[PDB]
Amino acid sequence: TGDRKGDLYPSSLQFYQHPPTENISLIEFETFAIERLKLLKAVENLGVSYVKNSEEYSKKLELELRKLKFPYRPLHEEISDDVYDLRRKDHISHFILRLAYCQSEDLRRWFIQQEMDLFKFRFGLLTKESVQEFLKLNDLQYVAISEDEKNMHKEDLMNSSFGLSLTKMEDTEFYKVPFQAALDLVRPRKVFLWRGFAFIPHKDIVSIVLNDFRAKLSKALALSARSLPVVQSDERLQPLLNHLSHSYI
Amino acid sequence: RDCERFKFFCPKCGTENIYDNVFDGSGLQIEPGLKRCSKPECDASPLDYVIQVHNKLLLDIRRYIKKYYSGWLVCEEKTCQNRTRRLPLSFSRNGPICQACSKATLRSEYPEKALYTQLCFYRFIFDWDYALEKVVSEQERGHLKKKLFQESENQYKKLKSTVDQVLSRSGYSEVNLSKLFQ
Amino acid sequence: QKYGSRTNRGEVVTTYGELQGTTWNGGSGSNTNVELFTSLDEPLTKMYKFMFQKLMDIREVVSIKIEELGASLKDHFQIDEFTSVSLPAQETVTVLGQIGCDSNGKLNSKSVILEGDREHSAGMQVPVDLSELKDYSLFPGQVVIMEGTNSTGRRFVPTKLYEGVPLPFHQPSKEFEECPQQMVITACGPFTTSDTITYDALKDLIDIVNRDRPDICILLGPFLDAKHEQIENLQLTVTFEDVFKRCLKMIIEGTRPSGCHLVIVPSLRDVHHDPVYPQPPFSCFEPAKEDKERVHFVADPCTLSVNGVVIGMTSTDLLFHMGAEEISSSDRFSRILRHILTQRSYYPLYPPNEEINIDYEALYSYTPMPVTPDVFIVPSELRYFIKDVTGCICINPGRLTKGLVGGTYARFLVKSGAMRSTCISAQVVRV
Amino acid sequence: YDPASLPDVLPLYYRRLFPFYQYFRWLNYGGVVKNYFQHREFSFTLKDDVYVRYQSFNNQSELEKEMQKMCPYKIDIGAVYSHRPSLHNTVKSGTFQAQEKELVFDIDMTDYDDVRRCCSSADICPKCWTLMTIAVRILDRALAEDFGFKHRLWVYSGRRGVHCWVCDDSARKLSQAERSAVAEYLSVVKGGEETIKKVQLPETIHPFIGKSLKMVERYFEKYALVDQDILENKQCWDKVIALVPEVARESLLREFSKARSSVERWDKLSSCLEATRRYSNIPKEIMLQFCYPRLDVNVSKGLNHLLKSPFSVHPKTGRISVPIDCKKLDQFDPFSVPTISLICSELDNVRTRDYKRTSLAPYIKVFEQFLDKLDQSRKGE
Ligand SMILES: [Zn+2]
Ligand SMILES: [Zn+2]
Ligand SMILES: [Zn+2]
Repeated sequence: TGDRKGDLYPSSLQFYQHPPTENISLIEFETFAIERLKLLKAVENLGVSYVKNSEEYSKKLELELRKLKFPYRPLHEEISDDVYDLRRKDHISHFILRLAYCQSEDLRRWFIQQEMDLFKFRFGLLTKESVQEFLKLNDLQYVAISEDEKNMHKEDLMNSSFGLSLTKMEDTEFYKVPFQAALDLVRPRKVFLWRGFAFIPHKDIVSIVLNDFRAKLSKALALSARSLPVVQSDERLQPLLNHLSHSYI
Repeated sequence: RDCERFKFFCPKCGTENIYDNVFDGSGLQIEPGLKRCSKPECDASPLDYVIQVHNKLLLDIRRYIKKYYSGWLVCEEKTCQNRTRRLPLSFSRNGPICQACSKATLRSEYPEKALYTQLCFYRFIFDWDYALEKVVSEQERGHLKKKLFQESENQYKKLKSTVDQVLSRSGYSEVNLSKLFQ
Repeated sequence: QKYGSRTNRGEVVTTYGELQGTTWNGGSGSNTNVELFTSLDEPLTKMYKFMFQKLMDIREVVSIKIEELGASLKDHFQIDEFTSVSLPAQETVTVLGQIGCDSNGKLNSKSVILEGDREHSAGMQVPVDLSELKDYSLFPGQVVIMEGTNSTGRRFVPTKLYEGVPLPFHQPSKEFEECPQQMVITACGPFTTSDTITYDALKDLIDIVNRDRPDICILLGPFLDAKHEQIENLQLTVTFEDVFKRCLKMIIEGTRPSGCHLVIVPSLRDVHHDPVYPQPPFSCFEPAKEDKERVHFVADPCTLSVNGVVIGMTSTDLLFHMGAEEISSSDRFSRILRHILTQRSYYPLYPPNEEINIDYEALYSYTPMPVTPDVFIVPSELRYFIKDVTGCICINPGRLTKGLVGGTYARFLVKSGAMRSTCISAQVVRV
Repeated sequence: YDPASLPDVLPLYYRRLFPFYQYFRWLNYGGVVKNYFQHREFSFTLKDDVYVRYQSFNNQSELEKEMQKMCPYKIDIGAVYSHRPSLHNTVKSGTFQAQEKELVFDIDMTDYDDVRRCCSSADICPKCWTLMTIAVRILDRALAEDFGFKHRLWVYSGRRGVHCWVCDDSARKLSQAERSAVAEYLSVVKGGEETIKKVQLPETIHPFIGKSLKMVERYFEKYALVDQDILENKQCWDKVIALVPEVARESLLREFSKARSSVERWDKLSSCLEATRRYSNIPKEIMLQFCYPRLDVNVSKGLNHLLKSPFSVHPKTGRISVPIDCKKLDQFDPFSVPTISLICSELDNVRTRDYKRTSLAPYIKVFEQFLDKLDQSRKGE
């Protein structure tokens, strides 16, 4: 927090809910737009080439994020100025690309897909503590079963979660979710269902988070497409936004 | 491609130097344009007279701004080509209606995009970092990314600061994100 | 050489008002209150983004100018209805519009066209025939109301040209009733001789300021002229900003003994400043802590309040610009000054002269004259003068330097509520 | 039963036996949601296999009328749409959407053909019906314990199997994806006729699979070892041998040459597998492959699926699609189910109580109890 910083960027991951309000330069605008376009194209290429759970995918995506200087890893130090800068980048670039990727349904779908992929990766890199922090800052309020109920269903929980040891299981706390949100977990039978609720440990959760994210993002893109006439009049940003999808990187 | 290039007359020999890129030459013979005069017999380095280069840059920027604000309009009809400074209040859906023929639109002789591109070009011909990344090759980049050019780099940064300052005051160097995202 | 050996130093070349002694003395800005005239519209005090004008915006600004002035004049004259300029009129009709030239040259009596506003005429033009008008004075961009007939539907024939209506003067508050008379020394650039960059005339003027201790010193640009022979041919060994900074330091530091409020007005000929009109104030110089309250970097044009006295000032050569285009049936400068006052704008000429860059949104926002000023400083390449136009004292102090020879400045005394004689005395004096 | 006699009996039944009052109570769901019954899709199959859909009705009177008028051979219930199906032509394209429907399962004996020996195709017998008896318990328990669905109506399909209607308000608002998830969660026996090993359990037995195996075990000895005799001769036990690793197959064959009873052969197989540990679940995989229900995910996935209405008449057997009481499941007999001919003989042998004089009464009673439970849930909530 050097000169003009604040608590505007608490966590690395964000749902991109609040538009930026700053006054940036045209050079900064262009640099951020192109950089995030490179990041999203890299995400798409790696998704096509590799399996998203593969270690090659993770290594290459980390390399790209480091090369373009985007937030991808947490830091249990504090909000360092450099970190703040990176987060600001991410936040502005995203919305710029929204302006670029809301004109046509095709484009919209593409954008959504890439964004979801990136978000998933970043979630996959979050430590449990950080994960909870995130789940709190956005009022997702995911916790929580009692200890007594846990002992009540101890054996069921043990046989539900893959690769969970007795003592290690005793060291873990689950959450109760309606089964309509754990579709991806229930469908392959990797989480216990009791009386319409799934008991999810502290792998499937990302799915629910992503669902929420996707909903929000789709809505946002619709609104952006509804607010397009105000931007077309700005010649400075027309060559970029109207043709970003066809920009050599 | 339609922008005027930077013309600077050497104080010593008086020969015109046309600048259209940060760097001139190929391979290890590549050096910043303002390092040596275009006349082989002339040993004067324009980088020595950087105050004069700054003054000429400001004068050129003033010239282009004056050209833009002159507000010259030409009829788009080939058979009319009426040239006027006066903008009439009578407009069609496409713009001002030419008062000579009453059937064609008046177009700006020097539109805002022209001035913006001219200022961007003047920034381009002084963008050391951009030239190194995009324009310059690999071996040339290596030869230019050493010492013996740091002073030239600093002077080029100072000269680019002028065009950046001018562009910051153009509505066609600041983007108000509040107006975009609401 | 020629300037330094001049023999007419201190000669009073023009005088007006109450006779004063051979020596003028001021209060050193002791009981002086200088501010920008507090009107409804906010003043231009900072840079505005420019170089981006949409033709639609220019159309709207010009149209609303015509509409607003016509509305005020219609209320004043009790005119019933305005008629579209373009439509034919067999009987006499009243039409509101703005004057213009049918070609790119200079206006003449046979090349006058009237362009109506969007509200009453859809922006249509009509040629004007001035054969039936006995007396007239027209310049391009002049908003006029005329009674006339258009029998052929192709040529408007005015029969009456309504006179202009100047804004009312300012009614000063009693807060400054007990303040003494204030002395103002006004000078306009160029400040250096054509063949020098040493600012000798400026040094002489600063000596005069310290000698007479005026209450306000109004310095109008250019301070680093773009047309200076040294500037154009690139013979300067230092940057433009450095020369301007040196000049401003000279002015501010040299006036420390006088304690005089300095009002600096930029000029379109300032090679170091943004070339756009209305010109924002200078912002490249930070006065020391001991001169912050004395220096006022104002915009071109400026309406200043000095103990209740409203002074209008512009660096632009309005008289030269409009004299080249004004056509009259039969004092020319008085006519042009009255035109400026009645149009209620510091630059009513449209299209402008070739030497001024006009941003029309800023022109709309910052060129309306709030009231009719008590004093109107209008430096010009034309001859110096002190005229009384409709109760406003219009002062042209000339330029401090006229080529190789020294020029002139002006000194006047202003007191709110005097006698309407807000200008006690005024004099154009030689440097 | 004479199917040429079907066109003679159908009207009388639809006039004096079909329980319209309770039917409307069901599909109207206590009137809570407006247009709920009015937006329900029906489909009719008339004589000479003439199919009509997008049938909707204003209330019970209109339904009784148009049904008694058409005398359909088949009645299928479909989704509740955004508008009335009758006016689907009037609804702007894309604005006609199926919004709610019961969650339904169809279990059909024909899907068990590769694993039953007593009958084939559409033939059923008392020796194979126990499979249905298992399914209803295995599935319904899950639906009552894992998912918490509280209002579940099991109905005989008339010939080859059983349907289940899960009618909880939550179950009626489930999207297509949620339905597919529910179906896949309940589904274990995966594969077609080209696959031999259709169950491959992991090392960890998911609690649901443990409880399904527990339910299976209670019946397995009677169904598979006594009745089906899945180890009667070589032609059959060769299959079960084909379902286990080759390593012990030879060891088993000699043993199966010295066994006189299939119960003995099962004991021997269990002992041999236990002696041989990652294969400790192989007997469970065999039991599941012979006992676990098979579910057509296409039946339950789609919202727009038209399923046989309760109290329909089977075009071939003539039996009435009667509800099955869960408690008395072990006593259910698909061969004693009233046929339309029997209930018309009963009707012509003696207004709102005529059905109480036929053998149809206890099944309408079970349906009335189920509807009473639904009403209690609608009120209490
Ligand atoms: Zn040279
Ligand atoms: Zn034309
Ligand atoms: Zn059988």
